[PDB]
This record gives sequence, C-alpha cells and structure tokens, in this order.
Amino acid sequence: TFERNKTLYWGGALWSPPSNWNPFTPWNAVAGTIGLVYEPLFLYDPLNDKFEPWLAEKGEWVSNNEYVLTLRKGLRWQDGVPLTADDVVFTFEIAKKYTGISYSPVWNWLGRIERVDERTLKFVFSDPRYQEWKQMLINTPIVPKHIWENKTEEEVLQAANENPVGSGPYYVESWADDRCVFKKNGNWWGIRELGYDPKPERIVELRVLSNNVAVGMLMKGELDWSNFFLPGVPVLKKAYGIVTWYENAPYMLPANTAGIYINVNKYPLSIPEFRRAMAYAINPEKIVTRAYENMVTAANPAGILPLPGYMKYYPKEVVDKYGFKYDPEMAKKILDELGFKDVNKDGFREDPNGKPFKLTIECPYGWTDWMVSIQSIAEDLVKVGINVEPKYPDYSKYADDLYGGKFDLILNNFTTGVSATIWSYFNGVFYPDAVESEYSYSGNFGKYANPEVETLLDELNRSNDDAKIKEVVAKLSEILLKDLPFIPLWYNGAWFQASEAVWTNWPTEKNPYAVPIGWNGWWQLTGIKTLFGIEAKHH
Ligand SMILES: OC[C@H]1O[C@@H](O[C@H]2[C@H](O)[C@H](O)[C@H](O[C@H]3[C@H](O)[C@H](O)[C@H](O[C@H]4[C@H](O)[C@H](O)[C@H](O[C@H]5[C@H](O)[C@H](O)[C@H](O[C@H]6[C@H](O)[C@H](O)[C@H](O)O[C@@H]6CO)O[C@@H]5CO)O[C@@H]4CO)O[C@@H]3CO)O[C@@H]2CO)[C@@H](O)[C@@H](O)[C@@H]1O
Ligand SMILES: [Mg+2]
Ligand SMILES: [Mg+2]
Repeated sequence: TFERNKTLYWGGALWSPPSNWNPFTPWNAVAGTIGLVYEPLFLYDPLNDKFEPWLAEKGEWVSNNEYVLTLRKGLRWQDGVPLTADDVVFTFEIAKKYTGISYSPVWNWLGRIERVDERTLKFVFSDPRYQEWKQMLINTPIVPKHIWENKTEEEVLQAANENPVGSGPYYVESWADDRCVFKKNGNWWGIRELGYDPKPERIVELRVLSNNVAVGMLMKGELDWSNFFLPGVPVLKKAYGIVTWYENAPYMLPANTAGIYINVNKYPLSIPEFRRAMAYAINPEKIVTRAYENMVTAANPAGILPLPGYMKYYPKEVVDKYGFKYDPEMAKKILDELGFKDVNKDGFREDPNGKPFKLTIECPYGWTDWMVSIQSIAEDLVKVGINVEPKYPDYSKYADDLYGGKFDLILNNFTTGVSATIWSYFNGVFYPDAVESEYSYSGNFGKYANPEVETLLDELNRSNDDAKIKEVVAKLSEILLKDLPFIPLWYNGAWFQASEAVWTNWPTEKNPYAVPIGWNGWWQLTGIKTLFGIEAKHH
C-alpha cells in the first residue's frame, strides 16, 4: 500500500480510462504526460508575465529572424541517456518529415535549426511569428530521438506509449480503469540542476465519472489536490478545512473563456445573423449565479480574458459599437427578420418554409457546472423559440465531436485559456486550418472560414509592437462580433481546492509560488512548481 504522507492524490483532469501517454497527441494522453513526464524548454508564469527557462538555460532573439536557444548542461532522460540539443532538433525536425504531427506547420515559417555548439541552437525563420513562437516555447514537449527516430508516422501518432520515457520528475508506475500512478524519479536532472525537489513519492491521478464523486473524496481526505469544479465551496472551507487560491469569494482564479462554438455548416447555424440572435438570447448572469454561485464573471462580448496583458489591447470602441448583450427582444427581432416563425403554436420557431428544426448543445457528462450551464443556455434559446436540447456525451465522445466538428452547438474552452499572448485566444477562436482538416485540435472547431481573418492573425502574430497589436486585435474583434463563430459567455475558473489533511503549504494568493492546476497545458504554466512547495504535515 502507498504510505499516506508520501502520496499525493490528485484529480480533475482524467475523464477517460488511462490508456495513452503519447506526447504527440496530448489531447488523448493522460494529463501530466506533458509536465510530469515530458518537459518543455520554458515555463510561462501567468501571474507575473515571465518565462522561466526549464530545459533551456536561456533563449533570445538575436536578430529579427534568429532565435538562439541555449540548453542547460546535465539534462537527462529517465533511462539515463543524456538529453541534448540533438533531441530538441529532432523534436522539431520529425514534424518536417511527418506532416501528420500537429505542430508540423511550424516549418511554414521556420527555415532551419543551426547547431552553434554543443548546447546552443539557432532557429532561423523565413517568417518570424513572434507570438506563436512564445507558445511553442512552453507547449512543445521535447521527445527522445533515441526512442522515436525509427518509428513510422503511423507508429508515432498511434502508439499508446505505455511506460513513457520522458525527462521529467515522474514516470508511470501503474494504471487501471480509475487511476494513473506516477512515481518519483529520484535521479531527475532537475534536482541537481534546478534545485527543485518534488516532494511526493507518488502522485495518484484519480478518475471519477462525475464531480459529485469528488466532493466526498475531498471531504474525507481521500483526495488532496482537486482541479474539479466543486459546488458549496464556503461549506467545504468552513467544515472541512479546504483551502483555495483566494481566501474569500470568488475563491478561484480565471482560467479561460468559456463559450459556444457553432457548426457553421449546419442550417440555420450557417447564417451569421442567426448566430447573433443566439448571442442576444443568452443570459450569462443567470449562468454565473445558478451554476457558479458567482465564483466566475460573465465575459465581455469579445471574450478577452480580464487579465492585464490582454486587457491592454481591449477594443472598447469596437465592442461599444458591435457588441451584443442579453436582450431577448433583439433576438426575437432578428429571428422574425430572418423568417423563423412559430407556425404551429408549439413554442418553437419553424424555418422560413414552415419546417421544424432543432439543435443540440453539448458538454461532457459529469462536468456538473457545464451541465447546469448548457441547461440554462438551452432554456434561454427555447425562450425565444429556438428548439435547443442539452446533450451530455461522455468526455471521449464529446472530444471526438469537438475535434471532428460533429456538433450543432458545443460549450468549450480548450484553446481560449491563459497564455503568453492574446494571439493564442484569437487563434483558438479562428484557427483557419480547421476548415479543410478532418480533425482540429487547435481551435475553430465549427470550421468557420474567413480569408481576411487569416491575414489579420498573421499580422498580429508577426508584430512585437503594442500599438500595432492593439490595432489588429480591434479588427479581429470586429469580425468576431459580426460573425460570431464562437459566442463568449463567461470566464471558466482555474478550479483549485485542496485538503490540508496530509499536504500543506499550498500556493495561494498570499503565497503565490505556483499556479496549482494540473490540466494538460497547465504544467508549463507553473502547475509543476506546485510539487516543490507542498509539505507533508507528517513525516
Ligand atoms: O468547468 C468544467 C469542468 O472543467 C474540468 O476541467 C477541464 C477544464 O475546465 C478545461 O476544459 C480543460 O481543457 C483542457 C483540455 O482537456 C485539453 O487537455 C486541452 O488540450 C489542448 C491544449 O491546451 C492546446 O490548446 C493544444 O493546442 C495545440 C495544438 O494541439 C497543436 O499542437 C498546435 O500545434 C501548432 C504549433 O504549435 C505551431 O504553432 C504551428 O505553427 O501550428 C500548429 C497547429 O496549430 O499547438 C497548439 C498550442 O500548443 O490543443 C489541445 C486540445 O485542444 O487543454 C485544455 C486546457 O487545460 O480540461 C479540464 C479537464 O481535463 C474539470 O474541472 C471539471 O470538474 C469541471 O466540471
Ligand atoms: Mg480556512
Ligand atoms: Mg412551432
């Protein structure tokens, strides 16, 4: 049995049976595969807007189109093989050869990677996409050449990669239908080279079928670290000693923009004015109150996260002029203009030819707050005569629906999260390559096309000037508000609560040494630093 005071029980990110640890497919890999096992060149600290060199010792643009990366000495894979610049070169170059790899488009703007010396690389760009490069530095996991280099593309993309060999502080000890057990690598290079020493001997990542199940686990100290949404936080804190980021309401940091992606290839969702009608029909405040007990705030119409590094580009003129707000009369007005009228007194508008139509809205089953939220959204839409039914596929079906574009309306936040650049938000909304691609893992899940938007995304991407960025953000926001491929509704929380029954010194507002979120994508946003600060109450 695992000794209690050396074991960290964590959940909130495991919504399918653990079966994949492939760093090339983080959408399917067990959360923590990126972070615990495979590592990035840099972390990004969103609390302070700062990069922390991780595998890298340093990185800088030495010219308009050359980025010099210096790797730390003494880096090592979990199998003892040195991790070197060879592996970084390979991580990028494998995607030149194998276009099926998700980040293969990097080679449309990266020209070559020069080896300067033993630990230094010079990335030379044909098209220096500064904003997108920031994201690559924290999101691209470095993989071992000596393990992956002889695999075919099918092998690379399909491999379950059981017993993954990464360079990180934990490896996989065991797994089963309800858990993945990570075990500490006592020889992790980071101990010597960074002076970080992860405290848990084991991290047990738990799966539950619904947030409902996690409540009792946290209450009883069976769960230490929760990245679940849990209701009734005031009671958890008062009666069970639960800690959160903020001591008082709203308790939770914002994490991302939750909104509705719309299948623009399904009638009548193809009609931009119909999408604007839906936006006017929805009451985000009812969601904020009913689902979240005011732990979140409603989104501004552009969906720009209420953080300083984003809000410095807020397009107030554009939003004042082109924004939407909750107004059922305006929704009814537009629907009537479009000819969608109830001809049979069933409370549902038929189409202009008198035919019925109805739509689905979906979220993952067991994501209890999103279930309540899409019930609320559906109710709002039905109230102006749009027949919308909530559906709760399991996470895996939800994800296949999302990535494959097989939905009507879908509540999502996967690409609209906290990042090093506002470019990632607009890319997460508009991702042009989604349109012709079978699956999209990068955004624009409803496959909205707009050639003008593509040029603007690139303009923003290529800019390093605040004035220029502000100008382009305004143009992008105007098109977002006119065509609404994505309807922003609220900022979903960075859900974090912890039990102090075993582990203490959690990071909080007053002790902000890490952002304690272990969802995929968040280890590199300093989730990993959680592990070096927590303290086991008892030896
Ligand atoms: O409140 C509701 C419930 O919340 C639960 O917790 C949720 C949480 O709220 C949130 O939904 C979270 O979402 C995860 C998600 O599960 C998934 O892991 C997701 O993974 C993303 C990832 O963040 C990136 O967006 C990634 O984008 C990359 C692309 O895949 C691709 O590699 C791309 O490659 C480009 C390349 O880098 C280069 O730029 C080149 O030029 O072009 C390439 C192509 O574009 O690079 C992208 C960026 O790196 O995609 C994946 C998949 O979309 O990450 C989010 C965020 O964490 O999930 C959790 C649950 O796990 C619970 O709290 C529950 O209790 C609540 O009820
Ligand atoms: Mg307290
Ligand atoms: Mg009718």
